[PDB]
Amino acid sequence: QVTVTKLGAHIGARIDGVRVGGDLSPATVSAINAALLEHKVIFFSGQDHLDDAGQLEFAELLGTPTANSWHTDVTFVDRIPKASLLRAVTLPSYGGTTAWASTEAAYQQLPAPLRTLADNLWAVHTNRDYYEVEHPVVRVHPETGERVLLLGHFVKSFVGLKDTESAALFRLFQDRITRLENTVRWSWKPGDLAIWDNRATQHYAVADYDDQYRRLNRVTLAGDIPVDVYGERSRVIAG
Amino acid sequence: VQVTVTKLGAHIGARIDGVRVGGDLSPATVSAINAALLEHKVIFFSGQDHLDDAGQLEFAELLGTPTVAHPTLAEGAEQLLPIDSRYDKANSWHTDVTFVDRIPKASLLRAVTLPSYGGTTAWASTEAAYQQLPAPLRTLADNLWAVHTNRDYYEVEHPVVRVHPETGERVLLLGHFVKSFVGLKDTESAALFRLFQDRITRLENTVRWSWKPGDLAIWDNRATQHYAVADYDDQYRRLNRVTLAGDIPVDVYGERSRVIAGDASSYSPVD
Amino acid sequence: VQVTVTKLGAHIGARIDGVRVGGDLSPATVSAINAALLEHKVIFFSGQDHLDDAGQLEFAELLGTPTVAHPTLAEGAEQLLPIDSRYDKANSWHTDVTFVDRIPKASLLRAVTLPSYGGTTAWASTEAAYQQLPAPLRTLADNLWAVHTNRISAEQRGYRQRFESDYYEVEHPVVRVHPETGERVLLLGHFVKSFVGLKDTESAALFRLFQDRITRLENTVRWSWKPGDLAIWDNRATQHYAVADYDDQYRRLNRVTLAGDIPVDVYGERSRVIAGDASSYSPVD
Amino acid sequence: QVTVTKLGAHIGARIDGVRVGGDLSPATVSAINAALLEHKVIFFSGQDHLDDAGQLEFAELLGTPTVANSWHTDVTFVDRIPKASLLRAVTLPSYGGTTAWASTEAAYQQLPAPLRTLADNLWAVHTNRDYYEVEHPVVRVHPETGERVLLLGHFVKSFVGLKDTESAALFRLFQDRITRLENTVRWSWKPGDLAIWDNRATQHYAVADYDDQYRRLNRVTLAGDIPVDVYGERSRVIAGDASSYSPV
Ligand SMILES: [Fe+3]
Ligand SMILES: [Fe+3]
Ligand SMILES: [Fe+3]
Ligand SMILES: [Fe+3]
Repeated sequence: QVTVTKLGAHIGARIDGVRVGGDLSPATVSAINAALLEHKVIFFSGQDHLDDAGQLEFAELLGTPTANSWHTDVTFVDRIPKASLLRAVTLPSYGGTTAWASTEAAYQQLPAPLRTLADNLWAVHTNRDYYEVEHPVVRVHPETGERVLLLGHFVKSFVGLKDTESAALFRLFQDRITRLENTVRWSWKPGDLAIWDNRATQHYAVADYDDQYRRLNRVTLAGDIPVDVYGERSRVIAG
Repeated sequence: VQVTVTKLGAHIGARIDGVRVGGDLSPATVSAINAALLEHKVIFFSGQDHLDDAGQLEFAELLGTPTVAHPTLAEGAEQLLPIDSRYDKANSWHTDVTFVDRIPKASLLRAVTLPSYGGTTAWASTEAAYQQLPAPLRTLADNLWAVHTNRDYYEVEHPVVRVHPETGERVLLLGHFVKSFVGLKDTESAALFRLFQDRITRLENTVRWSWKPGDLAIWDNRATQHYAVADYDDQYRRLNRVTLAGDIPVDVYGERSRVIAGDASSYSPVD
Repeated sequence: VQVTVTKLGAHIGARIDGVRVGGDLSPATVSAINAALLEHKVIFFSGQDHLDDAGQLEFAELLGTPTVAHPTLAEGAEQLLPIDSRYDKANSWHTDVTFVDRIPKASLLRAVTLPSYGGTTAWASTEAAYQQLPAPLRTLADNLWAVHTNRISAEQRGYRQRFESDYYEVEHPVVRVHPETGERVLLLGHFVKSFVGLKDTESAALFRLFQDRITRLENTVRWSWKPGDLAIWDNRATQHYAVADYDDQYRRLNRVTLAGDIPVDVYGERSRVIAGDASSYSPVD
Repeated sequence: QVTVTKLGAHIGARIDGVRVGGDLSPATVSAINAALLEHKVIFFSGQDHLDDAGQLEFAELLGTPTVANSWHTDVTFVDRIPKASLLRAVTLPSYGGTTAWASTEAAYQQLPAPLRTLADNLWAVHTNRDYYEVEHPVVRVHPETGERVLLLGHFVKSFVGLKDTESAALFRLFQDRITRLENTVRWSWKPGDLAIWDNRATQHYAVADYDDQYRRLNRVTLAGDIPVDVYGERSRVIAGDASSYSPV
């Protein structure tokens, strides 16, 4: 029995009733997957039994296993990872929250002229072992069919635009993505595990714990190559 | 009467020579002047020493229907507007009277009293600026609408891109009467306004004129903005303006401007 | 009665435990609460199931002088302000009532009725944001002044007519010296119309620049409300933001506000009232 | 007899009455120099006799000769920013090809006090991306006039100690004030024209409004000194060596 409890209007849900591990039924896995897609980031609590091997075994059921700043993970490659699982190991006595934003909700909220702009824009993403890729600013989510924004801090520029225009448009879209209403902010506790849809989110690791020691363990799941609204795929420039 | 046109810059501006400007010009001469205006956006006549207010107005009559001087600034029904340095310096990029539906199509401005230095006027081509837009920004402009106001309160929603009724060319319609873009947050209106205005006022899309006695400028207010430079300190400066009635902007899909407040019937007819 | 303070983040936020909040607390307890408030900027009490409007007000009385609810929104002379979702949602970064000279020093906000999801509130430290400024931007902030002013359904129009019934305009320094801590703090937020002596385009750019630094997630704490929760914040060293992420669900909190003093800039100059009179709203603390 | 005719309130003057060349009196040279410092860019006309050698001989009297559709000050990526340039028309397009200048002195005076002080305390990284990188003050004290002037333009990569987003916003704010039309003069070149500008108190912009018609002007540049800020601190070279370009 997988119960899903919404945390906010546009993003975030708690999951309850699941002892997380590699031995879950297909019904349970696909209910977890359904929640992930709908809510964008989901949180399990009380997973005291869970270790690295268990986290990995669990990850294997959801896909194929593989920063004080707003970003989507590893967008400087063509095959942007679809999701990540993050488990608390050692937490500071204060701070160390993480925030997520819905790039789906942000798109839906765009007025028509700005939607169409986003639909037609392409962005150069890089890691500066050099990677450079041109991604559409709007990609069609391969599992939900929903249109979602693809931006974040690996964006160097928008194709065909002056740098001053890239800066202004990037800020305009980012402002809409990171509006507090499109975000959820999680306070980590021991036994917590978060899973997010990296195709429909950005996130931000808040450095508000003064460099107290903090360890979480991440498993990342392979994704596909973004397709734009007209069927065009991302173009790898380097890497 | 030969009307010779000399280009001043790639995208905007021409001098006109060979015409004693007045109300007694042939249709061939008038339509050659009109053709130059549309192609070059602002045109300049010089040495018009004989020209007075009545002559300027008689000449204006041949190119269109003179407007009341201004919707709100006119003392009565007079067709001449004083551009007098004691009352204002329009030190800001704009298209004339865009807060009404019937944006005037053109203005004629004649030098009367000039400062010993400064007092230039600049014009920008809102046609060239559009052509220069990369495709995603063109389409954005094509789909944006702007609220223009004069704060007799006037408020009108115009398309950011209008199709020029005589040339068929697409041209930007912005300038300082824009309060906001319809449906957008104010921060987004500010950023996009600056983006488009930056492209309009790029020096390459502008011509800047040094006024001399006997000069007369005519500009296509559907395809330009202009700016009166206040670089003459406190010197007295007077030019006389006649404005010609225009039509209601139509966007790229055939939609017309939407009046929210005010009534311009008294200011001018629809041309 | 032990008052235990638990930090929530590096630059802002603490939980308070061990206090049954009310009007009958010892001076030691009150001053320990006050000390936590100044250090942590916003503090949170939980499990205050016994607490009602009268109790909240009795408690507020120990920490300062309650104001009239609001300069313009108050029906009369009542000290409680409804934060009611039918009338308004303050989905915007601000410091309370900065359009008067006597900016209230603090507010107490108690949960009454909560949505099943969302409805979080965030606070930012305008103290930490100042400390984090590089020297040239500090000196800029030190020398800037800002003009603050107060300018669908019937409930919503009422709210807005009432809010603006009288006009208020005041020039405040962008940096004020905190009268209890001595710390320099930014004073901005959404009542700012412009910066004195600057072009509007420059006011917009500088406002965004400073606000960006204030609202950086690192300088914020975001609270999930539960029944029995009560928040108290230092309105001299914060801004806050009511997040509208609960769709059309009903949400009510009750606010009591405490009288503050007139901001002084870094050179000893005080705020200059241009319009409005706040004598009726509150005294100067 | 050197007559100076103002072109605008804050910048620009025509010079008349001088056959420009290497054989001018000290009185004439220093009157030309005085006009340059006051007006920031000055224009001679009708100099049909003037050739490259003559332009250079004339330049020699005003300093030590050294040996862009975008607002800039020349060669600010070195410590020894050249003090001035002389530009003579050789071959002009039939239309367009204007040049504009802006006064970085007037722009400073016009700043409200808080923004002045900001400018007084800001430093900028200038580069040419032979890689050159130098940190210059945003406000320098002009060594001949004593007037404070802004030092920005398109070689600025960033402001020292600031986030890039802040550098972009402040750069645009100051540049907006510099290039305000009121602080500029725009010159229409004619054969026989020669312009001289004070590169310590200006920026300029070559307008590309002649569609790639052929256009030639000849430039001679005069060696300058190292900027000093409002507190006596000098520019800090991070990379490159300008000894070969010019002396101080
Ligand atoms: Fe990450
Ligand atoms: Fe005008
Ligand atoms: Fe509030
Ligand atoms: Fe140059």
